[PDB]
Amino acid sequence: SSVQTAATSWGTVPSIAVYTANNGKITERCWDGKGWYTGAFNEPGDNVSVTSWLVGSAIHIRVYASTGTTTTEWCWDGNGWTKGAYTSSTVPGDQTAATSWGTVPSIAVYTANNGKITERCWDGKGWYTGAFNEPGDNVSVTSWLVGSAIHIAVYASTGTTTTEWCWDGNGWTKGAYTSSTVPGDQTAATSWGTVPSIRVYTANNGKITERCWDGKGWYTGAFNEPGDNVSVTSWLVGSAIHIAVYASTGTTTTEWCWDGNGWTKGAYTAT
Ligand SMILES: CCN(CC)c1ccc2c(c1)Oc1cc(N(CC)CC)ccc1C2c1ccccc1C(=O)OCCOCCOCCn1cc(CO[C@@H]2O[C@@H](C)[C@@H](O)[C@@H](O)[C@@H]2O)nn1
Ligand SMILES: CCN(CC)c1ccc2c(c1)Oc1cc(N(CC)CC)ccc1C2c1ccccc1C(=O)OCCOCCOCCn1cc(CO[C@@H]2O[C@@H](C)[C@@H](O)[C@@H](O)[C@@H]2O)nn1
Repeated sequence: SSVQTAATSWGTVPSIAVYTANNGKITERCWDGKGWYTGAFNEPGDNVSVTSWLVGSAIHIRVYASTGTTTTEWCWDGNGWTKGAYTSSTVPGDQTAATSWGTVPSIAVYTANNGKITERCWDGKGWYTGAFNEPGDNVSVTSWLVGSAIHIAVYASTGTTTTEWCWDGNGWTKGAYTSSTVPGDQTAATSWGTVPSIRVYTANNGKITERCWDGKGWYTGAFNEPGDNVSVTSWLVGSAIHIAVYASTGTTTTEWCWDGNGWTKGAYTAT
């Protein structure tokens, strides 16, 4: 009954794209530092995830749009939306999460399908099946590079608990994350730097709460606002983190912004 959103951002301005799944359609709102506008993306789906990477100043976006029978990959490479090579069978209610790293890029896409999360990987030549296989109905992911080594954190929410699964190049292990919440989580994650710093937002029965990692234990963050559905993106300006959280209750999406000095309501509108 609430819309479902996905967001990505790039550069220091920043540029942002926010995708909203509402009543079977995914549409796009865009920011390049000078007002929100409606982007061209318009495709069927009940669930959306997104990742993006830069090649110099040129943005590349990958949108994973799930209907009741298929996930389709939609590619923006500066010159129109084109269907990509990624495909997966689904059933109604399936959820995805996507990350990418480098400029090749590498991509990992996680799908929660009938209570199981599985992983598909792009290495620059083809898609292959990843080792990840854990229970979950909802999923979010974030990733960070330490030199050339990718680190991945996946937040797997079953009916009862949210577990963090960590890839460090050698195998998947359970992470320190605890939700500080009861059963029924939907999550969104972002990360920055190489420690890393992680922020995980949980929507649970209409409330969003924040859990925080800066390298030395998980703690409850200042962010606390209503929402049935959450997404997030973040960007660095030198050493300073900026965060944009997209909180939705029904068809109303409110942006909340961290710029170093508390949460403020952002200029985002759905229009
Ligand atoms: C050799 C195998 N095939 C036939 C299956 C092939 C050949 C060339 C292209 C191919 C496919 O696909 C594309 C697709 C696009 N898109 C995105 C859908 C926008 C129109 C753009 C160009 C091509 C080109 C192309 C022709 C001439 C000059 C350049 C490029 C170019 O993409 O640049 C380098 C990367 O493509 C090289 C081909 O390598 C083998 C398979 N493959 C697919 C892609 C691009 O794949 C997309 O982006 C990936 C990151 C993933 O998200 C994929 O799922 C997605 O399909 N890169 N390699
Ligand atoms: C809620 C009431 N409490 C007691 C529980 C409280 C009060 C003050 C601080 C509190 C907590 O915590 C911090 C934490 C930091 N850290 C993390 C341990 C730095 C990495 C730093 C300062 C406080 C300060 C602090 C002291 C003096 C003056 C004001 C502030 C300040 O209000 O904090 C928020 C308002 O902004 C002040 C300047 O903030 C720039 C950097 N930064 C990071 C954070 C930590 O907040 C977490 O990370 C953010 C990125 C967001 O995700 C937050 O929602 C999240 O809580 N707070 N300040």
